[PDB]
Amino acid sequence: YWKGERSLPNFKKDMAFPFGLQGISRLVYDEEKKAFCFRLYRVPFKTYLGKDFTDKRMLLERLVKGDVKLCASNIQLNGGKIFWLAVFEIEKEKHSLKPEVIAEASLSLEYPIVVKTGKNRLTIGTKEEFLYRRLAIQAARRRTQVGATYSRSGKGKKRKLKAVDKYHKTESNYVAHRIHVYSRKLIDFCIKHQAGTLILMNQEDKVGIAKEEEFVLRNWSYYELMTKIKYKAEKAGIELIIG
Amino acid sequence: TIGTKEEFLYRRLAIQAARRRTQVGATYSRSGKGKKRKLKAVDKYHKTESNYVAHRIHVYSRKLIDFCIKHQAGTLILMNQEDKVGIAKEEEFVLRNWSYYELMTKIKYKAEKAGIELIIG
Amino acid sequence: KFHKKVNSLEDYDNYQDYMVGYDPVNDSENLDEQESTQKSFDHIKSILPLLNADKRHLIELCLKYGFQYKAISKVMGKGIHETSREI
RNA sequence: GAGGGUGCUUGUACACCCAUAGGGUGAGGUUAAGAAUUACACUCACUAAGUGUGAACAACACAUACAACUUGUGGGAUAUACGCU
Repeated sequence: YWKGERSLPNFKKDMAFPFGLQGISRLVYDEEKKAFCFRLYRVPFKTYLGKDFTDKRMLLERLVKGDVKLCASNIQLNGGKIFWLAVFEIEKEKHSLKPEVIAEASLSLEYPIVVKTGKNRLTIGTKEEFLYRRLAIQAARRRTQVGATYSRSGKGKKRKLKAVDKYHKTESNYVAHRIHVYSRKLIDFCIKHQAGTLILMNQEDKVGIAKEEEFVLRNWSYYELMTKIKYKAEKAGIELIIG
Repeated sequence: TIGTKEEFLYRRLAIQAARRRTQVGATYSRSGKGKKRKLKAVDKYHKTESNYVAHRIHVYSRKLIDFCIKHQAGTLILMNQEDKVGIAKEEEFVLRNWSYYELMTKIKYKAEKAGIELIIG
Repeated sequence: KFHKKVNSLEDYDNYQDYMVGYDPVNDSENLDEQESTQKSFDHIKSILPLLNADKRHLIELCLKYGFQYKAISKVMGKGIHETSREI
């Protein structure tokens, strides 16, 4: 404020006005009319959650039971439909390995490593993402070779082709780091969603759609990909067996 | 007829798609050195498509004014512009891919400069 | 029965003079319609690169195997429902 | 090969080069591990680019075609990619 780096934040006619916990009373759940009911400022209040299949119902259920603490929340009157912006302070439960959930790891065609667990899914990268640096490196290697073949010779073949060899060499380090970060994100999901068992499909088939497209990351052994998820697996603890 | 759908809308959307491409590809780029270096490639597309749109709008407005002056058209009328503004307002593609306020303001100032009186209806 | 339900063109005298005829205008119109369809498909192909990469590959696969939601879903990772929704 | 540097600004293309620049790194905070070490879409920052003269990473001179060239400041709004549930 004093240095003048930021102006005075003002308010508008549509700012959600705040309110604390003392305003809300009787924070319980109602099943007969299907609405978590309460009483704000001498006025009873029932929520029209609509077709809410998201985590809002679960969050409300923990909130009324006292499992989740509530902070100073806000009320908005956006477009007639009254809305409640509730801020919840939730204790971070200690996530530990629970070997009873199955994690489904698959290779794909434009959506590299695909991981499915329960109602959750995550993709590790994307096809053009993995191919951008590869295409750049290959094209640059082509033009470097063309320039070197047309450059001044007689100063040594090593001085002529060290960059030519290094440009092909760095592709290997690129793909190695790529497999590294991919397995890192796979293990990150495995730890994050408390998954205990992870299994990687062969998912190879024959003819059909496959046998014409070569699969991003190819088979489950490209650049020791399998190994780089095995050695990493028990590095974190999750159980990656076989599929 | 000034302007083509390919040279105005398609190139604008191609720049937008390239920006989304770089945005997607920046997630797994060099990491651990901060957000700024990750979004470095995004930073290239700072005012790319805005500049392209401004240049094409300038060219189109200049050709319109040149045609009007060369035929001594002392009054230029925009046909059904109010209704097109109305439909554009209750849409998404038309507002965010068809700069009509910029075209209208360029036409207004480049016709008030040349004496042509501009009408909207 | 089918072969006995078929007459002989010789039963009509000088049938080669006034029957079994065609107009080249129809052929030219058919080829023009084919060219119109080809131009529309070329327009669509030119629009394709402007789309997101995943949605472009979905269409490209759907144009070389053909709206095979099942085999595409196993290829992709998304389910039948998700893959159909993305298509 | 994208993308770029110099050729007043913008667009297209153009000569000359740089370009794994969606990369090569440096420091600070934080985290994890017995350690090596890893990590951060945490923060900040550096590094490539016409020819000649010129000791020079000094400076100066020279360097393609067409079209356009009223912007700047702010507010409201929408969407994209990422992170959490």
